[PDB]
Amino acid sequence: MTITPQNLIALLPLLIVGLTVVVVMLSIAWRRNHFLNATLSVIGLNAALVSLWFVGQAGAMDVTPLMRVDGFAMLYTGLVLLASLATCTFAYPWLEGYNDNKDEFYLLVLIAALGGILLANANHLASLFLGIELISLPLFGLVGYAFRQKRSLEASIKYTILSAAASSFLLFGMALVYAQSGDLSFVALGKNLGDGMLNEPLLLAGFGLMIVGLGFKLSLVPFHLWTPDVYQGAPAPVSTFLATASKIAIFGVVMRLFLYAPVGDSEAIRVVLAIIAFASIIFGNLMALSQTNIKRLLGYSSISHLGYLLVALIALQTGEMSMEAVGVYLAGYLFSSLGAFGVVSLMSSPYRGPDADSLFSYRGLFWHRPILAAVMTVMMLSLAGIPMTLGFIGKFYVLAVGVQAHLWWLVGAVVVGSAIGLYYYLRVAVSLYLHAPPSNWQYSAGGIVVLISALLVLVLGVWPQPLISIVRLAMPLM
Amino acid sequence: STEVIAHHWAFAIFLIVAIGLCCLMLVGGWFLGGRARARSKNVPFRLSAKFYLVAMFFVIFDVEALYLFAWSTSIRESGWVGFVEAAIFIFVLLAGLVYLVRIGALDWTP
Amino acid sequence: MIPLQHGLILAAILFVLGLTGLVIRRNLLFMLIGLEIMINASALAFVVAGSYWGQTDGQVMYILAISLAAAEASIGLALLLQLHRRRQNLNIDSVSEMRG
Amino acid sequence: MEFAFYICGLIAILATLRVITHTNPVHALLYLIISLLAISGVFFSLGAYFAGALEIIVYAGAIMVLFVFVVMMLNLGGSEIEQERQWLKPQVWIGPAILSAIMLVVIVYAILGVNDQGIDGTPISAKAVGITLFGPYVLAVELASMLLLAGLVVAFHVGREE
Amino acid sequence: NLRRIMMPQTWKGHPLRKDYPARATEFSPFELTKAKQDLEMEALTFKPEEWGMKRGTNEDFMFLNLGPNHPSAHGAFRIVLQLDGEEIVDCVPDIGYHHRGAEKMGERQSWHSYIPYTDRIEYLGGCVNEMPYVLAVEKLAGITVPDRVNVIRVMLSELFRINSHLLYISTFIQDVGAMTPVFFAFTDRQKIYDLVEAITGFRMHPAWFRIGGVAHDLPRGWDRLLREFLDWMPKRLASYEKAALQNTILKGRSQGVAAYGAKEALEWGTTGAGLRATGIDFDVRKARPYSGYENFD
Amino acid sequence: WISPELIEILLTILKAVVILLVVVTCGAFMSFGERRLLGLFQNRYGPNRVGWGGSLQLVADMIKMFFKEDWIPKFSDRVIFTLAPMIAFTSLLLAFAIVPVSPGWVVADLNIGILFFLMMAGLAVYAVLFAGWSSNNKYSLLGAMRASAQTLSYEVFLGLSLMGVVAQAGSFNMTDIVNSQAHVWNVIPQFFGFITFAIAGVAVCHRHPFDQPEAEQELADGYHIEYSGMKFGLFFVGEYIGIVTISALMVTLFFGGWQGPLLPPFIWFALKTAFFMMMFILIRASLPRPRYDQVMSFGWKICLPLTLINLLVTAAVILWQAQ
Ligand SMILES: CCCCCCCCCCCCCCCCCC(=O)OC[C@H](COP(=O)(O)OCCN)OC(=O)CCCCCCCCCCCCCCCCC
Ligand SMILES: CCCCCCCCCCCCCCCCCC(=O)OC[C@H](COP(=O)(O)OCCN)OC(=O)CCCCCCCCCCCCCCCCC
Ligand SMILES: CCCCCCCCCCCCCCCCCC(=O)OC[C@H](COP(=O)(O)OCCN)OC(=O)CCCCCCCCCCCCCCCCC
Ligand SMILES: CCCCCCCCCCCCCCCCCC(=O)OC[C@H](COP(=O)(O)OCCN)OC(=O)CCCCCCCCCCCCCCCCC
Ligand SMILES: CCCCCCCCCCCCCCCCCCCC
Ligand SMILES: CCCCCCCCCCCCCCCCCCCC
Ligand SMILES: CCCCCCCCCCCCCC
Repeated sequence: MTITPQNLIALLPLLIVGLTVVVVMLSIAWRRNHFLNATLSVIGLNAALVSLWFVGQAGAMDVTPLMRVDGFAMLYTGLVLLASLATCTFAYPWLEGYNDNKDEFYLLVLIAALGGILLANANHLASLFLGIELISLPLFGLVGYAFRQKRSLEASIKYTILSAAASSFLLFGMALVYAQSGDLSFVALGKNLGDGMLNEPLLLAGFGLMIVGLGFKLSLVPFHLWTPDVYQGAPAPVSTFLATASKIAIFGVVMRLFLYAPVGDSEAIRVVLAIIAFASIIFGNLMALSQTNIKRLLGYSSISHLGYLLVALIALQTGEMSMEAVGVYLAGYLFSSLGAFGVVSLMSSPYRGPDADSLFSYRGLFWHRPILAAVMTVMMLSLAGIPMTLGFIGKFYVLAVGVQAHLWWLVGAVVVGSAIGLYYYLRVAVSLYLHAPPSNWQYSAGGIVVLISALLVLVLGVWPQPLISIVRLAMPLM
Repeated sequence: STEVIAHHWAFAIFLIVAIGLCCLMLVGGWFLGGRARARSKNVPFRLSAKFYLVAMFFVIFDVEALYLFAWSTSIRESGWVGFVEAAIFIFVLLAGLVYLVRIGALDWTP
Repeated sequence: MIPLQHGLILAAILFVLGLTGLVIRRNLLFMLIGLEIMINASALAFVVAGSYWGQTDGQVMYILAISLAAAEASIGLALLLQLHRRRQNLNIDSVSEMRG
Repeated sequence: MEFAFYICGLIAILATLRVITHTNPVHALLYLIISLLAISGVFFSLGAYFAGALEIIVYAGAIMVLFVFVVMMLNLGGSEIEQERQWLKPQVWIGPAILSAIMLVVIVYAILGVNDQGIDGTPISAKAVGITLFGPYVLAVELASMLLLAGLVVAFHVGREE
Repeated sequence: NLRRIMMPQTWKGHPLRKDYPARATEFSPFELTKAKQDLEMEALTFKPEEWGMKRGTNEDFMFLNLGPNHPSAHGAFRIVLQLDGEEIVDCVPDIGYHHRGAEKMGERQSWHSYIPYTDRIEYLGGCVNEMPYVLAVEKLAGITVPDRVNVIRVMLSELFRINSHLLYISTFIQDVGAMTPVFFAFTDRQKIYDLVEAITGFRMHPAWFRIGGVAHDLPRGWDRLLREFLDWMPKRLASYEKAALQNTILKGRSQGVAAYGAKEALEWGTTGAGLRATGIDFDVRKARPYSGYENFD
Repeated sequence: WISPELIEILLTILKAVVILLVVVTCGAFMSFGERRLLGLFQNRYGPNRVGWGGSLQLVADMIKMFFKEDWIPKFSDRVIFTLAPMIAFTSLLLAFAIVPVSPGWVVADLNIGILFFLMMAGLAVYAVLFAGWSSNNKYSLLGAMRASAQTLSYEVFLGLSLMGVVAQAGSFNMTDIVNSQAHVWNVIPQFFGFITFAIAGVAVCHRHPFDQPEAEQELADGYHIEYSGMKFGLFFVGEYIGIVTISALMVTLFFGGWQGPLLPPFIWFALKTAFFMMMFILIRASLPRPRYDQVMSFGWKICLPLTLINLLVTAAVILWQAQ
């Protein structure tokens, strides 16, 4: 299919982020200016976020065989852009202490955001593969941005090797699926079968290898072991981006693939994903019980929260509000992770060497940084699914979706993992208030971002109806 | 068609005879001529990162070159739309090249 | 008159050989070499599938695959050079200080 | 046409097996180059002419040139890890070999149950690939330019000398 | 770092002392074998400290030795370079590989029989090399040469100066990369050699100047050969200029390369064209005129 | 065994063998002609005593290099050391395998064509790298690394310089490229493509002024310095065969191939190819050698953008006249 002017209007955040990449790179070629290039990057990301309004006015349409733009794509584009803007905001005071080149960071963040937007709009195996790669490779650079530090270099090496392995797994699975199906469009994956022959062995094997790649990308058990090391070793704004934008974009494209593919309602794939979700919830909660590192603990937490999201994924064809539950949960998880990782980033700013990630460094945070401690305890309550937080609204959505589809093993897993999470999240939040032995407007902007995240988490925990109505508006093509 | 199979046979014989020809000259060079020994006959008569940078730039720009190779053989039936797409591709290419030159990535001399 | 199963089997054999080389080799260069083998095998599988269906999409996916392979090889070799600079040793077991 | 396919596939398999077990890195890269040439021959036997041309031009002419370049720069000689031959010890490779054999058996069993009319080997030209690339796959082309730009920026940031 | 510069480091004695024997000692294959072994393990046991080098092997610099591999008629010598990648951070030249003991031979030959040795001090110079020696001997003897001797010696000196300059310019062009003008410049050198062979009987080392004059009178017909060379030369020189010295690749290879000013030239004893390129007008033929050079425009 | 198809099969095989033998002998006798033409350019004679006009000088060199003692360094890696001259010969020989020298006289009428030439060029840079590393000489290794980086800096735009001709022809096939030059030769519209292809073809053949073993002789860092006998002869003859192949490719891509008004088509092809071979000699005789960084900066900063702009302008012109 060709590209029309209305298709170009539906292309608007992708085009704006690409133009921002080109403009920022040419500005770096002109002169290395940290403030100017950071400002140009955040201006481009804000312009894409604003142009989402024109995208919504355009309507839902297919842009080439590769992409389909609807309310679903708009919501995930907005989430990716919000995470990228927060990542740049946290990146500037951290990069102020960086002695080497700082301007390439925003270029890499912009290209990764471009990959996130592509994954939001992806309707095709080609676009899914390209969006995953377009997220991953800038993250190879960003995780090892402070490559003189041994932890950042080790995290970069681990992430690069394992993501290349997962990409080869995903591409081999895509090739097997294409060999069975003869079409790489999402709606055709299983369409050429009938009379109860959906469980074609090559199609299932291809989807299993794609599950290997995607479950690496979503930190799902047993493709999860990279998560605490890469989360700890990466720079703290990079950890923010990797926790929010990459996970949200990859889960959104997984949502769309399982909604559109006729093989998505196969019972074998459903049982395999149920096993993966159960193991992810239980394992991610259990491994975070005895973590003295806040970044590793947040990595195991991310494993458990993606397990809850996968539980919502399993009831996609059974129930009616699986996509709405996923949208509400992902908005709440984005805000909670933005606040927690942003407090970590502000505590590690400016960059001086090793990250401030020990729990002893956050012991007694209230006595010198009271606002940051209040934000961090709000986020620990939100990630525990405590009421008057948006995390509880997401957990309630997950539980309702599981109860409707009679996924009782998954519901019990969510309850048990919630209790374990209660233990370690409360441990962090109350260690904030114990007793233990900046000065520029960009650091204040980062503090304002984490404060706004805390206020949004509390307000939408008490009053979740605006977020619920927004997510219900953002519906894909049936 | 017998013309294409004749050309396939001719191509196979060309490759085989060329490889066998260089093998035969190497064998004749090894076999012929006397050999002598000397005491110091056996005696033979850290590179910077710019080497890797140049090879890496070559690899990346060769992949973009393959994209333009695919475009250039089908320009007429891709129309002006394909021209606009390839112009965007080439502009991103030239912006990357300008960025590489301006930051000293392609400056061997200090 | 080439069965699609035979091309897919050849691609799978190359893929598992590359995965074996990725697992059993401590040296980071041989890990990257195994990664190149696996991504080349997946690209071959896409080419076989595209040739079976008479479509250009297999070769287009091959093109995207080798673009990924080139960029990933570039990044992995840069990281290998950094590891050799800061460690004088390419043993991947040495980069293990983050655990638990 | 199938003669070339089976012999090139066998050569690629054997060369890859020599790659993953070899000690000398330059020799291993040479066997990898041989396997890529054989894979290009496989591509040409299937009618994917552009894929085979790019297999030698880009994979066996750029990427492995970069690998060879890095190996020659590092001056890899009598390395301690190289001298040990730990991967040749049965207790090291017997586990991963069984794991890969199990994965191969499962994938082959899935492969053998698919519908197969055979590949006719009708040549899909580079012109048709170029038409498809700048038609339905335009966004793939532009975002692949962005992907390789990201690889360029990352590799320059990491692989600098300073 | 006060080390030997002419003799090898494992040399016994000081040859210019009056009790050191001038003549060659008996050759021995054993010492040749030993010095070959020192050459073979010179790189293996190289330490920067004995050469005056420092801060090497930082562990980023390399030490690289140059040898007798580019013989552009200058001779054999070594340079050890300390390199940061491609950049020279320090280098010392290793010389004395062309040491002939010429001053010691000056104590070994008569005043007359030393003139051929003066010829081989700077072997592209010939009678130019002969001139200061015979002038200094004539100062010792109290000899004032007549005007014809002065003009003949000036003419021979200028012919050999043109010969040496032709070799220098052509070899510079060859070193830059243009391999053609050396053939033509050596043809011009052959025209000079036609005149020099006719006058002195020899090509490169004429040994023709004498204490008190020159060895013979000018042969009849010298002016014809001089006129032929003076007609031949200017078109060839203009052709070399246009073909090579005005090429922008040669200019980009040579302009701004190894630049120094007047102070650096003065502090290192640089003379000739290297000194005068810094703007210092110091030529001996004008500042301290000799051999009747003051009568020439 | 009497059938027209079988007779045509041996006719095509015999034509391919004739093309191969003529190309190899033309490369060797062009080493000899390089000596003679440098003599012509430098007001001298060159070799004119061994045979009539020096015509047996090549045979004397071949006998001398055959009966020179075969030497492999003991600390060298034998397989790679032996393999590098084989690639330096065969890469540009098989690149010639696509060149149509006359209507009906072609070895392989491939659908890829200059793509096959690009494949062969990549294998040629492998020959240089292998020769440098296998000699177990760190100077040869450094010189081969510099030569290979130069070769990559020009191979990065070699194919892009050919893409304007490909775009005008609308095909990768070499005979279609010739037939598209039936009215106007490609040197007029693809002039910048012609000059960039000529520069890149000289550079990938390691000819002056891109010859690394002659560029830096004081460092003694040439990657040929451990080769001797028939392996050095393989390097020499492969370099001259590469010059012949690059000249023939330039003739068939920018100068109409075999097309001409009066003479037979092979006569026109041979005359144009011999003219470009002679221009290779004159380039060697006349131009000085730029610095290494200057050469690579010229390749990256000037020639590659020129090829990209030339391709874009060629496409705009082609679509403009496509009414
Ligand atoms: C310093 C500079 C600062 C600049 C400002 C930065 C912050 C503010 C950013 C504002 C972004 C605005 C985006 C607006 C998107 C919706 C636009 C719109 O009009 O949507 C309406 C459309 C359905 O309505 P209608 O127009 O009738 O549809 C016709 C098409 N069939 O609706 C749709 O089709 C779908 C509607 C929902 C799509 C998702 C919403 C956008 C992304 C939100 C991400 C965050 C969500 C979670 C937080 C919510 C908090 C309340
Ligand atoms: C020391 C030895 C190392 C190894 C050297 C090589 C080993 C093998 C030698 C024997 C080769 C036998 C002949 C191969 C087949 C030739 C014919 C052929 O390829 O035909 C297929 C195809 C036809 O295309 P076309 O004419 O357009 O037809 C359209 C529809 N019929 O045409 C094509 O598909 C053309 C494209 C493929 C051409 C491949 C040519 C060889 C490539 C490898 C070069 C190796 C160089 C030396 C080693 C490098 C370093 C290892
Ligand atoms: C001889 C016994 C074995 C000896 C040791 C191994 C030597 C090398 C063996 C592999 C290479 C040669 C394989 C045989 C090719 C013979 C030609 C052939 O099969 O042609 C058929 C077909 C022609 O094309 P098409 O138009 O489709 O015709 C179909 C029939 N009308 O052809 C095609 O479609 C494709 C033609 C082949 C592809 C091009 C050549 C690829 C060469 C890859 C070499 C890899 C490295 C080898 C290293 C060897 C040493 C380890
Ligand atoms: C059959 C094969 C031959 C076919 C004939 C046509 C093609 C010839 C191919 C020859 C290739 C040689 C390439 C040489 C490139 C040199 C570029 C370079 O680095 O030049 C450096 C020089 C100065 O650079 P800069 O940085 O300014 O230095 C200042 C520092 N002091 O910068 C300069 O001097 C600027 C100009 C550089 C050279 C421009 C290109 C000249 C190409 C050669 C002349 C060809 C003329 C036509 C021949 C007849 C054709 C029928
Ligand atoms: C210094 C630490 C080195 C760690 C090496 C890790 C190697 C792992 C090898 C795993 C082998 C698995 C063998 C098959 C297991 C059973 C089948 C799969 C599970 C059902
Ligand atoms: C440098 C030139 C290399 C050429 C290699 C191939 C030579 C092939 C010779 C073919 C001769 C016959 C051509 C067809 C007939 C037309 C010409 C007749 C008179 C020769
Ligand atoms: C660790 C979590 C344990 C949860 C146990 C849930 C058991 C559900 C059993 C459902 C049986 C349904 C029979 C029809």
